[PDB]
This record gives sequence, C-alpha cells and structure tokens, in this order.
Amino acid sequence: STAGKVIKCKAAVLWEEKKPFSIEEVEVAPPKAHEVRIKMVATGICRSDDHVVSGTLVTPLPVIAGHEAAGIVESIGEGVTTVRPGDKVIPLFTPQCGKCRVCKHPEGNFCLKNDLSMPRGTMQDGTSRFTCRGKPIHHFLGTSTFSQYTVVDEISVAKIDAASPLEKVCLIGCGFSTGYGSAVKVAKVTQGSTCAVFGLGGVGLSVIMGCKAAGAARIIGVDINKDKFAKAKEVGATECVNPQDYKKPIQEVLTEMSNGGVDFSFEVIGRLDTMVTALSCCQEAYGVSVIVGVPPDSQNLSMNPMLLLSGRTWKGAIFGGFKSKDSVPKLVADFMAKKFALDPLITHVLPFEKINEGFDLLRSGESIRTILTF
Amino acid sequence: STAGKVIKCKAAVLWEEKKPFSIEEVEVAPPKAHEVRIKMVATGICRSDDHVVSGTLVTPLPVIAGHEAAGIVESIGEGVTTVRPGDKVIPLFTPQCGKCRVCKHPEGNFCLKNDLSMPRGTMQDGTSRFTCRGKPIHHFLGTSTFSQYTVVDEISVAKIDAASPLEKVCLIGCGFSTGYGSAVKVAKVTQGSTCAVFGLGGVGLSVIMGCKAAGAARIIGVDINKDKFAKAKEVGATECVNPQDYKKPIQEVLTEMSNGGVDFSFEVIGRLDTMVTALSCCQEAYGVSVIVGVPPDSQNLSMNPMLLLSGRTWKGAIFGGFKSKDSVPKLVADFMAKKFALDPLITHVLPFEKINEGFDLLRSGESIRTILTF
Ligand SMILES: NC(=O)c1ccc[n+]([C@@H]2O[C@H](COP(=O)([O-])OP(=O)([O-])OC[C@H]3O[C@@H](n4cnc5c(N)[nH+]cnc54)[C@H](O)[C@@H]3O)[C@@H](O)[C@H]2O)c1
Ligand SMILES: NC(=O)c1ccc[n+]([C@@H]2O[C@H](COP(=O)([O-])OP(=O)([O-])OC[C@H]3O[C@@H](n4cnc5c(N)[nH+]cnc54)[C@H](O)[C@@H]3O)[C@@H](O)[C@H]2O)c1
Ligand SMILES: OCc1c(F)c(F)c(F)c(F)c1F
Ligand SMILES: OCc1c(F)c(F)c(F)c(F)c1F
Ligand SMILES: [Zn+2]
Ligand SMILES: [Zn+2]
Ligand SMILES: [Zn+2]
Ligand SMILES: [Zn+2]
Repeated sequence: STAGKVIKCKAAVLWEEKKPFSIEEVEVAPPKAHEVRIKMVATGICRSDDHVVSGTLVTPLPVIAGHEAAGIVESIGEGVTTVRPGDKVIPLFTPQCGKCRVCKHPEGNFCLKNDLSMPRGTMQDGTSRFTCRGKPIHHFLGTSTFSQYTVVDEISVAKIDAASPLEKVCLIGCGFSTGYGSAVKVAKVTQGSTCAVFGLGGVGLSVIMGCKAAGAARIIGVDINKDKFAKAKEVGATECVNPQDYKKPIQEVLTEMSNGGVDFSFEVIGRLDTMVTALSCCQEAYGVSVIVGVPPDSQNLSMNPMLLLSGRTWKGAIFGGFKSKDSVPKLVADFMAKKFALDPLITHVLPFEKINEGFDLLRSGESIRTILTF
Repeated sequence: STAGKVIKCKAAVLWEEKKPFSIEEVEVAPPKAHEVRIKMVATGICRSDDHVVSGTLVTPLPVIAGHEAAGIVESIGEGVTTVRPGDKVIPLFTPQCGKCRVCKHPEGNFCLKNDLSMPRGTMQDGTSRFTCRGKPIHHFLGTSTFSQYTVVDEISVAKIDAASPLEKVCLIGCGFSTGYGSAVKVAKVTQGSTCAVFGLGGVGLSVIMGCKAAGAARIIGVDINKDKFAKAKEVGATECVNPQDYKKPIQEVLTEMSNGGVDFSFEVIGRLDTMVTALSCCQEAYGVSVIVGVPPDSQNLSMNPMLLLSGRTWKGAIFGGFKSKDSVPKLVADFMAKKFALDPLITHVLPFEKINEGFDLLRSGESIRTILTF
C-alpha cells in the first residue's frame, strides 16, 4: 500500500540540456492538500519535451519532463473532490483553476496558474514532490509525466472515462487536442475553405484532422520531409508541398495555388521564418493564421505590419484553445464514441525504459508519436 | 454645360515630398466608360494625406492627394448605373468592385481593385485624367479629392442621401468610418469591456466613439499630446494616459491599470513600436489588438511570437472593415438619424485655398479634422 508514504519509483530525469534522459530511482512524496498522485500508464513524446532537451524551451533543471500522458489515481490529498483513487485521469499541462479572469472568460484557456510563461518547475505551492540522489528535482508544467508516479495539483488533472484506452487517449493530453482545437476552435475553419498546414508531425496531423472535420474543401500540407506526406493525405490533406522543391518562396507558391491566398494557415513547426510565411500565405483581406509551434527562447521575428493592415488576423494558442479540465473528459468521451481517430498519430509503442530511443525516432524524422508504456 | 469637355479648375498638386501643396490650374478630362466626374464640395485633411507629403506613404509623384471627401456628380461616363449627375457622392478610397473574391466574402473589404497595396497612381485603366503645366499628374487611391473636380471609377463612388450636409459627411469617407468600424466591426468590442486607444486624432476619437457605442465600460486614451485628452473624454474616454509621464513602458502601465491586460487595444498612430506596445497591453490569453495606423514604408517591426502563442489575436484593417459602397450610404443615413456625431471631430474649417494652413494645423498638433470647402 503506498497512500501517505513516499514512493520510490523509476523516472526519466533530465540533469542538463543536450544529454540523454537518465532512467533511475526517484522518491515521490505523497500528495498535500488539493494534490493528486498518479500512477502513469502511458505518455507520448511531444516535440515540446524535446525542446527542453535542446534548450529551445528554458525551464529549470534538473527536471522530470513529460506532459502528454494518462494514468490512474494512486491517492488524493485532503480536500480533493474531482478525482478519487482508481480513477483514470489525464494531467493537464494547462491548468483550469476556474477562478481567474481567464478561466471565467468564454474564450480564454491560458489559466493564470500555468507554469509555462515564467516557469518555476514546482507545484502550485512553490515546492517539489521529487527527489533523486538526495537532490530536489523540478516539475515540468505541473505534470512531469516521464515517471512511474507523479503528483499534480487538482486544477492540473481531469477525470476521464473508466473504460478509456490509456495508451491512445494520452494524446488528448497534448498533441491531438492542440492540433484539432487549433483548427476547430481557434481558427474556426469553415466549410468549403482552403487551409495550409505547416509541419506534419503529430500536432500538424491533428490540425489536418480538425480542418477536415470542419469541412475544409482543400488542405495543403507543407513539410521539408516528404516522408510525412502519405500520412498527411490519409488524415485529410488534399495536396502536399515541400518548400525545398521550389525556386520561389513557399508563401508565393501557396498564394498561387489558392488563387490569391488561403483562408486559414497554421504554423505547427516552431520557426520564426515559417510563422511569417504562414501569415503571408493567408489571403490578405480575410485570411487567418494560427501559430501553434514553439520557437527558440527569447527570439523575435521581423515582419511588415502591412500584412495585418490589409485585414489578416494572426493569433496563437496553447492546447488548441480548450479549457483543459472541462474539455479533456469530453474529448475522451468523443473518442470513445468514434468521433475522431488517434491511431493515425501513433507510429511506435515502446516501454518507458526506451524513452531515449523514442526521442531519437522523433529527432531522426521517423516517428509521429511514440507512446511509452509503463 | 461641361459634359464631355475638359474642365480647367484649381487643384492642390504635390510636385515633391516635404514641400507645400501648389494650388494651381489643372485640366480634368471627361469621364470614360464606367467613370464619374465629381464637383468637390468638402474634403477633410487626414494624416494619411500628410504621409504622402512626408514619404511615410510612398505613391507616385507628382500627385493630387485627398481621399476623405464629398461632392456632387458633374457627369457620368458610358455605362454608369449607380450615380447620376446632381447626386451627392462620397469617393471610396477602398473600392467595392462587387466581383472579386474579397468583395464576395462576408468579412472582406479590401477589394482587389484597390490602389493602396502597390500604388500605381492611376485610374483603373492605368491612365490619368489630370494634366498640369502640360504634364500628367498621378491620382491617389483612385480618389484625388484635393481638386475642385476629380474623376473616379464607378466602383470608387457611393451615392448618398440628397439632403446630406457634405461639409460633415465627408468624414464618412475616411476617418470616422475607419475608427468606428475598427471598434464595432473589426475588434467587435463587447459590452462591459476595457479598451485602450493609442492615438487621439480624428481616427482614434472615432475608435473611442465606437467602443462607447459598443458598451465598453472603460476606454483608456493614450497620447503623448495631453491637449488631446479633453476631447477624448468628451466622446467617451474614461481616462487618459501620457506615456511620457511614466518611468515604466506604457504596456506595463496599461496591464496594471486593467488588472492583467485590456480586452481590446487599437494602434491609431502609425508607429512600429506602438503597434507592438498595443499588442502587448491586451490580455495575453483572450485580448485582441487592431492595427489602424499606417506604418512607415517598407519598415518591419520586431516582436516575440510568444505574445500570440498565449492566445492574443492581432489584426489590422483598412476603412474600419466596411465594404465601402454598401456601407457609406448607410453610415450617412445613420448620421442623418443622429445615430453618431461628426462635429466632435471637426476643429477647424478653411477654404480649399488655405490647404497648406490646414496641414500646418495638423502637424502642429492643434487640429483634429480641418474641413476644406471648395
Ligand atoms: N501550442 C501548443 O499548445 C503546442 C502543443 C504541442 C506542440 N507544440 C509545438 O508544435 C510544434 C510541432 O510539434 P510536433 O508535431 O510534436 O512536432 P514534430 O513531430 O517534430 O513535427 C514538426 C514537423 O515540422 C517539419 N518541419 C521542420 N522544419 C520545417 C520547415 N522549415 N518547413 C516545413 N516543415 C518543417 C518536420 O519535418 C516535422 O514533420 C513544436 O514546436 C511543439 O513544441 C505546441
Ligand atoms: N487603416 C485605415 O484605413 C486608416 C484610415 C485613416 C487613417 N489611418 C492612419 O491612422 C493614423 C491616425 O490618423 P489620424 O487620426 O488622422 O492622425 P493624427 O490626427 O495625426 O492622430 C495621431 C495621434 O497620435 C499621437 N501620437 C503620436 N505619437 C505618439 C506616441 N508615440 N504615442 C501615443 N500617441 C502618439 C498624436 O499626438 C496624435 O494625436 C495615421 O497613421 C493614418 O495614416 C488609417
Ligand atoms: O506541447 C505543449 C507545450 C507548449 F505549447 C508550450 F508553449 C510549452 F512551453 C511547453 F512546454 C509545452 F509542452
Ligand atoms: O487614411 C486611409 C489610408 C490608409 F489606411 C492607408 F493604408 C493608405 F495607404 C492610405 F493612402 C490611406 F489614405
Ligand atoms: Zn484559471
Ligand atoms: Zn506538447
Ligand atoms: Zn472587389
Ligand atoms: Zn484617411
């Protein structure tokens, strides 16, 4: 029995940038008031986790990363009302406190209790529940899913369907919901429209899924890796283009292809240049461009504001614009009701012990999502 | 008495950047097919006309500027169906061809026949109707309202109420409609919201009018010229701030004043720095910022796309997002029915012959709108 006790378990600790994860024993404290300790079942490898490794994202180290996952509640702290031991849950890397101005806003999801903007790498109370070799280890986004057990704040966990297949619905914790919501909720893609999707990884494929669900007539996938095009077409891309195949800049190609610009474009890579290209390729008077990718820390882009003055809309979003705790259970219910598919995003399924191999598959271009199983 | 004949009249010709206008005789050719020759009655001095003088806005010289005006049709060319001789009209600097993909789109207004994006300084047929000293003179935005007579394409003119006071409703041809629409149509300001308006000239005052019409609870005016604040409060500002009064950047001041960022911000100046400041000061998860000011030619801004990733929406618009030929007559009808006021924008009246004094009044900071009478 582990309730109220320190757990010694296995986790993937990142001690410093640009090094492999170290799979080793950590101590996980029991949950405090309004905290939940979760036995992990499955976690996806998102590019954002690789950004911590590469230094693209700055967050305090050493750290237990991982933010796309699903597991089963092991124990709850005093005052928890929304989950119980044995519940299937998804950790929420964007929390939903329910009390801040953003949570109360009909269109806000970026709760002010997040640990993204200005990361502390702690629980809400400014402390850590992790130690390794006698040293405190930072949390990541309130989730830290690269561990057999984590502790999260109640506002960072959602109860989901008890019959959920956790090795699939873990993707609702980041990449599926992000891409699908970027299309259906943030962009509000319209029936009959033309979309361009820059980056055909797990998140970009989810954007395609959402564009097709919304009834887009044309969905143009853009990637420098042509090995990504077959799966993009399977999930709804009508065309794919590789910028490297063209003498012209791709914004010009896409403007030509769309007879004057696309209705909706999405940056799903994380490069400053592709953010500006994606904006430019949407029709100048009524186009919408959504930034989804995460670019290198503290770098500014350059752009001509005439692109906006003519009438373009430029926006971005975290987690597809979804209010996390309200939406995650509904998305799992919709998956259970066959309203969308997750299998097209899953290319590899590895034990957790092969986390490094899973990151090498992402870096080499081979994988979409690797699911690690505990 | 002049139908089919060249008209000799006075115009304000700009031969060179950074020089006074030259009031002198020009020849105005009769209208060709689908053209309309207009006897001007009143024209406003908009900062965009001053941009042509300063080189902020690049358009071919020599030129007859002016784009905010009203007049009476003198004659129509073959095939014109939408106006007749003797009709009161407003020239439309943003055309409405009614046929292009933008005109057909429910939210588009930046018609593809515009002469703004890549100015030619011609009629739609690529030629000029103006001669001065035997030399061809450029048009400006298809309107060229700084002339006793102009010729415009039919898609660039709207028939308005025959009982219209032309010395007021000229402002519907640019500054009022731009600012009002930027609030009510482009931003879609909501009841109870907090707005910030950067720049309190005729366009920013019109933005305030729209934010007040929309029910905003707080409207914060921002200007470095504190002489602008009294009128801004008369038309709806709840409070005004001068960035020069503060040690901290005004985006930080405005974020503090709004307990975490404003719902809606407007850049109504034309500076790259205030475009980024205005974006920054809107709430990071659900704020909306609208660029209205005209940026300096060919210059890029620098900004961190994390401002957008958190959830902000950034857009711009020409002419308040209004489809010009549909909207201008309705706006005049609404003015006739006292649905909005134009007098708060008019600070000075001068004869056309005193156009240079009118530009001096704008450059000194004294005026909002000077209305020139022919
Ligand atoms: N906004 C959010 O809430 C959120 C959520 C999840 C992921 N992300 C970010 O979204 C991005 C995509 O994540 P992912 O799908 O896991 O990554 P991924 O699986 O690495 O996919 C990226 C794709 O971009 C392609 N690519 C790389 N460079 C270019 C280029 N120059 N032109 C066109 N294609 C290019 C690359 O070949 C790959 O297929 C990353 O920056 C993530 O950090 C953001
Ligand atoms: N998008 C459109 O369709 C459209 C239409 C009309 C006007 N414009 C542009 O809108 C802008 C405003 O035009 P307008 O109202 O006629 O001009 P204006 O009367 O010159 O007003 C501009 C205001 O900005 C103030 N200002 C200048 N610098 C700063 C600063 N650093 N911070 C704060 N305030 C400052 C200035 O004191 C003045 O009151 C100009 O750039 C026009 O070219 C655009
Ligand atoms: O993939 C989701 C994701 C983000 F969108 C971020 F902006 C971020 F900083 C991060 F750490 C993250 F995991
Ligand atoms: O004031 C309206 C106005 C604009 F918004 C422009 F973008 C522009 F180029 C121009 F010439 C103009 F007059
Ligand atoms: Zn909250
Ligand atoms: Zn992610
Ligand atoms: Zn048109
Ligand atoms: Zn103007």
